[PDB]
Amino acid sequence: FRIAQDVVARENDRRASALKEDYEALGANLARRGVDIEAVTAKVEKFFVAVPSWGVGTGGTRFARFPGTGEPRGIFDKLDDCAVIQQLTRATPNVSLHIPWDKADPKELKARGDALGLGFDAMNSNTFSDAPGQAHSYKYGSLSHTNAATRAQAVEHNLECIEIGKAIGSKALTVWIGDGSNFPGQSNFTRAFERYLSAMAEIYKGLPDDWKLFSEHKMYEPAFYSTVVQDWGTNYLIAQTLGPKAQCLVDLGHHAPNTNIEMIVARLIQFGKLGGFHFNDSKYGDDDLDAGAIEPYRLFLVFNELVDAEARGVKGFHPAHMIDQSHNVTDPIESLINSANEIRRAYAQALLVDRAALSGYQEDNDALMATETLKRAYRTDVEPILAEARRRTGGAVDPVATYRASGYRARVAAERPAS
Amino acid sequence: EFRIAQDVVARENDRRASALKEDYEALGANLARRGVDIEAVTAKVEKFFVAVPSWGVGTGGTRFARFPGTGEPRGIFDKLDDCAVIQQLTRATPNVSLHIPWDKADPKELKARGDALGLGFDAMNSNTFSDAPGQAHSYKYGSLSHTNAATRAQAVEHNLECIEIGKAIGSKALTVWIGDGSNFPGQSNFTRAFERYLSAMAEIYKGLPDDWKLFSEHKMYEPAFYSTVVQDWGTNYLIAQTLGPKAQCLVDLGHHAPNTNIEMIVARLIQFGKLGGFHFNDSKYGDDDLDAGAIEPYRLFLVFNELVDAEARGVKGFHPAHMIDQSHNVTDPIESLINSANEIRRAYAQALLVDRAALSGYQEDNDALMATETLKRAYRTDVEPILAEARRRTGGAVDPVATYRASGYRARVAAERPA
Amino acid sequence: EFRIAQDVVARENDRRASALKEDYEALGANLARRGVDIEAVTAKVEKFFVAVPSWGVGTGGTRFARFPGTGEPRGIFDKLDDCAVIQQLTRATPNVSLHIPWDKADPKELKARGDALGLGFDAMNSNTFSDAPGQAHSYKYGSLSHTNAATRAQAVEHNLECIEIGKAIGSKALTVWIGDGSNFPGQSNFTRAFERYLSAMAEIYKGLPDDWKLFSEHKMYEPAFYSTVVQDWGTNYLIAQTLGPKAQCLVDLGHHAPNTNIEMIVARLIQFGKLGGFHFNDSKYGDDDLDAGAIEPYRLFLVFNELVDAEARGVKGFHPAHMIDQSHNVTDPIESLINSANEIRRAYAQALLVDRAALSGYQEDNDALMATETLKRAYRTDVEPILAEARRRTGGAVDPVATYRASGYRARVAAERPASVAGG
Amino acid sequence: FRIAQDVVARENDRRASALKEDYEALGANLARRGVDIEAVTAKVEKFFVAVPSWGVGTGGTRFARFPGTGEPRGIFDKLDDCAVIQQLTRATPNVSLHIPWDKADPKELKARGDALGLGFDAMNSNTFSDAPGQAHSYKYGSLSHTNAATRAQAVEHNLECIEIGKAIGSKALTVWIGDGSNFPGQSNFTRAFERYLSAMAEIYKGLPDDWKLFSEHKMYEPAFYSTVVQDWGTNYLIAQTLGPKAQCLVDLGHHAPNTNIEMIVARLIQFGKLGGFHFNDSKYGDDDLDAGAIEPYRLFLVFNELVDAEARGVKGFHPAHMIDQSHNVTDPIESLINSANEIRRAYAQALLVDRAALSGYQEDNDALMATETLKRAYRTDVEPILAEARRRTGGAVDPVATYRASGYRARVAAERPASVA
Ligand SMILES: [Cu+2]
Ligand SMILES: [Cu+2]
Ligand SMILES: [Cu+2]
Ligand SMILES: [Cu+2]
Ligand SMILES: [Cu+2]
Ligand SMILES: [Cu+2]
Ligand SMILES: [Cu+2]
Ligand SMILES: [Cu+2]
Repeated sequence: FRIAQDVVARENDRRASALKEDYEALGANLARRGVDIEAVTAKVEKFFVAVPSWGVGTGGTRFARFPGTGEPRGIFDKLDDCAVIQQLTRATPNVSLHIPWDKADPKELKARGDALGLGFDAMNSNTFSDAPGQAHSYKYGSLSHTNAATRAQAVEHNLECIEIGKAIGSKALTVWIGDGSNFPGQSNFTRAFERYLSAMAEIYKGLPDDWKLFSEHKMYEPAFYSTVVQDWGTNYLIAQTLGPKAQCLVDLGHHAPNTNIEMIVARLIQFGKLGGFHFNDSKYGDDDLDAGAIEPYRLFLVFNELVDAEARGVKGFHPAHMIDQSHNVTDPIESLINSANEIRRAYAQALLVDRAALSGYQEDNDALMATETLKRAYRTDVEPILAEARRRTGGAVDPVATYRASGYRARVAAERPAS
Repeated sequence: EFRIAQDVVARENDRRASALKEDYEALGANLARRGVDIEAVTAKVEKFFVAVPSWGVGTGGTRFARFPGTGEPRGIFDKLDDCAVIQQLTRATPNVSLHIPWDKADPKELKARGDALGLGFDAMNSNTFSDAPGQAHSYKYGSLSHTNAATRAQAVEHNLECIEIGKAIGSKALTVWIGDGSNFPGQSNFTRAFERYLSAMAEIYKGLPDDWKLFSEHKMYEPAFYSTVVQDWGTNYLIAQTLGPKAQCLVDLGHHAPNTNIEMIVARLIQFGKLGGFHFNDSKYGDDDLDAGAIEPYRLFLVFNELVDAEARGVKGFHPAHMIDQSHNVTDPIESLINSANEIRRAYAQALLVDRAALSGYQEDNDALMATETLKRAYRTDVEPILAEARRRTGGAVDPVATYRASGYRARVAAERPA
Repeated sequence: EFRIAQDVVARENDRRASALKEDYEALGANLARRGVDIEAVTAKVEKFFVAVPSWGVGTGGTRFARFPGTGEPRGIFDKLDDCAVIQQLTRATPNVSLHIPWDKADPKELKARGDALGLGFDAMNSNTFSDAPGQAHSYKYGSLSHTNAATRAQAVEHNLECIEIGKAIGSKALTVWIGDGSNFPGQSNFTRAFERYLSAMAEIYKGLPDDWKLFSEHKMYEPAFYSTVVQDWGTNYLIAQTLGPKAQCLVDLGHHAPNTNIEMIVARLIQFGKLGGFHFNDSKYGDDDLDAGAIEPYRLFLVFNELVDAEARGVKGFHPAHMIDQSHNVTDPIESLINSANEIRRAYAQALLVDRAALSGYQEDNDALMATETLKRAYRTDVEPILAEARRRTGGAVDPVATYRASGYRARVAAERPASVAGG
Repeated sequence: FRIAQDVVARENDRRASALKEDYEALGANLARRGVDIEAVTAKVEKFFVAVPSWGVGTGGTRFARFPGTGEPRGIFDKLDDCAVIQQLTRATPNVSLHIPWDKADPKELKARGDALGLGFDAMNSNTFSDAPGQAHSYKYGSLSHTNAATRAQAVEHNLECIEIGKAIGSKALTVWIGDGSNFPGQSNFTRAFERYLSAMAEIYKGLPDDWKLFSEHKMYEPAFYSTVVQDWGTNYLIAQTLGPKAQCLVDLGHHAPNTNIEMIVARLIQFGKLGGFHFNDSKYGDDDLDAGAIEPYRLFLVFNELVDAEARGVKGFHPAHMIDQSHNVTDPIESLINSANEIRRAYAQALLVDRAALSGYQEDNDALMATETLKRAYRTDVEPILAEARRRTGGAVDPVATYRASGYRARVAAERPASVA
């Protein structure tokens, strides 16, 4: 146990009384609205989102990085830190690794995971930066690089990622690359894409029967003129070309200004190519901010699309949900804890939507009541539900408060040497 | 007189009275546990007012088309009768903003009708973005900044007339928003056009009463699609500072570039005593003029957070003029203004809930997480019970839109007005 | 029949010839030193055409106001007389794109007038983004994707009629742009609306002749302000791939989110054989519909770089249905369309000056600098002489707008057409 | 000379022939337009833009940095490289320094500068990162940080920048900071700005009589929610508040999407607060790409505003221009050479605008001809002018070609050690 059980216990008790009042008040209110709060809590307590191994360390920009105390020394420290997130929120049972950063004996990763009660989610390849000994630089691209040998080196790396995942329990490989151009003319848009498709078809051949290959679009950064996998359109073209095992990943902050992201999710779902969602928030570009911190309503509107799919009865729909954020000015663990919470919060509120009444207002083109029906769920403070979900599953009524009372950060700060 | 039968208001309130009591008392207990007297909040909420635009009472359209609904108001007097409903039910819109020449009519009567309907008059709005019957000089290439002196003078005189009308009805401010700008590079000399504008505004200011305010309103684009004289708050500040003490800036939420941090702009203007007021509405792409809070409710709360904080910091003489400037193209105008007016009170109430002492503490300790969390604990709070109670205690409706539909008002005026 | 007197054209041409010969020869010498035969370029520029929107010759406005000029066309016939001017002076707009119901008239008359004016007819444009007098079902909440069956059916019926009118006048394609969408979250169900849109389009598709094409057009917003059924090229692609071989995509320059790489979209649609055509104009903030190349000439160039590159290589069946789609709110519509068309030919001609072999080499060497410099060398070249000589050789004007003004055509029709009032 | 003279001469002779042709042909066409090409060329060869000392190294992103061969390390390697740019384009006689990156003995800086034929431009302070052994961290800000000792440290540092500047010939201090917040509520907009203004006031006091203090706005990055100096509005309020010696810097890529940047330049000039413009290009955000490589017409429209002012010599308008770019996929030197070229190209084209005619069209509201009057100058290929200007002033006809012919890059790669190769 990363966090002393007696600490969690003391902290949960101190708030039990206040929780009981708010929850029961919310229960009565929901009952008046025809909603059984227990059924909502039952679903919330089982909603999981993956945590990125690389999100537990302090992030930075190209201008600087301001690390905090007790920064994780390697993958094992990161897993230890992810264990804290899961223990307190019970919403992040799985960890998503990034190779080569997390490269290590699979036997040992698995054992650490099992020992911590953590599982492993989608693997993540890295051909957007050069590693030591690398025979070919990824400066001008990787999977779509004009140099065949360079593309072969990227393919092999993705295949290795799969092998590693096969040994630890992972069932998918996420592929995000920087490939693109910074100057008009530097790249032949069409040929660069074909090279990419060619390299991806090879990675696809290495997929086990029950694995999936996720391609992730991004409007820009690191490329500032054009990007091979720039949007969901090109993303869909990829998944449809590769095969049943290939699907699209939608990362919130990877879209052009004012883009209607919730629609893209719907479109993808409609054609069964929504492989998963990468949560975070933003205001300007791919800011990778804590989910819900900037536009909480948009987060709820993304989930509205997710829940409506289930309501419509879409078949074999098990999206892979992962958090992909950067924490440049907060305790990484704390931001992940509250981000995971916002996600559960948006999900919970989406469950509160009266689809029946909604279905009616849409039919009569009653735009105002349709929107109001959505707002009634969104405006509901579901915090009590989230808190109760944690209590029942061994988590903390107030995760961050409990995290701070345990003095965890100071503990690891004294154990881990800064570099 | 009452546009909506008082027996309907009473009935539709008694039908919801029980539930409201339950919700209000629960919220009251919850705030008490948070050191907040719910009565202090309600008291301030029922005191918050925002003016309604006479032109918003009718159905709006785009350059592509206009799809009017039944019972469209024939003129200013019909529009006042519908504004009376908005006010009667929400009790948050005691004043109406007139637009000239659209609502030009015997001021003496307007006043009479206003007092009869329990309405007052807010800022006057001038119109030099369109030509009027008989007008001698077209505003096609501008108005106040037009290159032709005779044209600028005509625009000036029109604004002075606007002040004359407004003085007769009890108005205390003139709002100037023009489309002046260019659609082609080189079409206008930026500096000279602005100098022409300043000179004209100076003349209008000259004829402004000493108990009146002159509000200039910036906008990035439309109808001008390359450049706009008063394109942003920076230029707007220059205008206000230049003109004088009685001149201030008006911030319209949808008149800003993509991803602009509007709350910041609001704070800056307050700091330099130039925040004259607001034009509330929501948007996702451009100046969509959608119902407030329909797209980004958190942003609305943040704008209000700055207003409430300005008071907490001891800023003096701060009395912003709040106005709704929206276009309702696919809903009953009256129902939209009702809920928009409501969303604005909602954002105000949640902002009043912020624990400034605590927030201040986390800002000083650079505890970004708890700082944002402190803001969220207010925003997540469902303040609908306070809004409904406020309305109930002041002659309004627990559920405005519900009461509006139950009254059959729309069908009524549809039978009284042409098709 | 000549809308603009031949003597005036001849007069205004002879007045600039001396200067043109100098500039043309100087450029040719330069191009020659660059291993380029100027005559080969002029020959292709002469053959490049872009359709003119019948509604483009009338003064446009915004939701705030409309300030009409003098001599506004009363209907399709006046509009055709105005387009004839554009074609006579620029020689780059031989075909007009009609819009129903606005241009609803006897197909026999339309054709006769076009023939007499030396104009052909391009893609038909349907209208379900506004209600017509005597229309049974409003399009307020949608048309092809509307929740009410009768309303969709009515929309379907209308598009089929446009195909009929088109077959009679010589058209070979139907362009579909609708405002269908929502202004509020919840108002629409993204999936069910789209499904309805697909079903309806599948019907219109059945009424397409064997040599006709159906073009769907995406737009991020306006008139819908929260979500649009056909919001981007992604959805558009799904539409075209679902409908069939005769269904392609139209890319309207200003119908994209801020900072979108539009030229890549072109390339993407080309790569998958779904680039129905391009709708030119320029913009800075949104769907501004400004004169092409007036704001970002280089982007226009880059878009053509993709068009020419695709053309350069094995042109599968590549024959995009290009059309200008602009709104002229502060200029004489004819002069804007005249210069917009010239601008389009400018980007095209410069795209033809690109050293493809050299570009290909730098691309494979990942020589980003030289790659973008190779492109700039073409773009920087001032091709006005080629454009000017092209018009002259084909009975066009060396200085289109100058000739237009010198002819007095505007004052003329202004004297022949009823006055218009400004929209308040 | 970083580049041998025989190489420059040889590469110019090889292109002299065709240049005479193009130049003469352009001189004729301009003559027919009432424009004397010599007047234009004389002004172009005098148009300079400061080069950033950090612009010669390979740039990177938060995801990666892929250095090329012969990477300059330290202000001395850097100055050696900047000299290449100056010798070949003759458009960048001065270099802008960044402290602590280029911190070195002033005497040695002045020495190397005079030897390479380079002067020094505005000083650039750095409080958007922590230096080794720094008492207070700038994680949560610097000049507007909530902690007093932190602001004091930031102020003191900037003053240090002024001192270093007074000893090498610099006459200005540019101040761009990352200060802002990433979460609503994290910072109090007004109090953060007040602390900033109060700190800038202290720096301002340390300015000599002939020195200028430039503030630089930026919409976002590294702050992803709010930035204290987010736009020119706040910037103007800063310059106005600090005094006569304080002006605003406009960095092309530091604006919200679709912003009309040329208008901002005009407004600032009309009010005497435009301290200078930092050149680069962008398509998405602050991409810091090569000037005019994405939107050359926009670059021209900005210069159209600068040239209009330069013609009527506006009071308080003596801009300090500098290139501020990041080269991630090209040879920094080649990219800087060409960016400086694009900057001049735009300048030259703006100088071709018939101001009288334009003015007339604006008065009559003839938008078509007005925009066409700008296009005529813009559509003019002025490469012949820029090339002759370089040739007359000791530069190279084709800068990048000459540079490549000199094998300079390979040369410095042999002298400088790479991290691993
Ligand atoms: Cu990301
Ligand atoms: Cu991601
Ligand atoms: Cu507005
Ligand atoms: Cu407004
Ligand atoms: Cu359009
Ligand atoms: Cu179009
Ligand atoms: Cu800069
Ligand atoms: Cu920058």
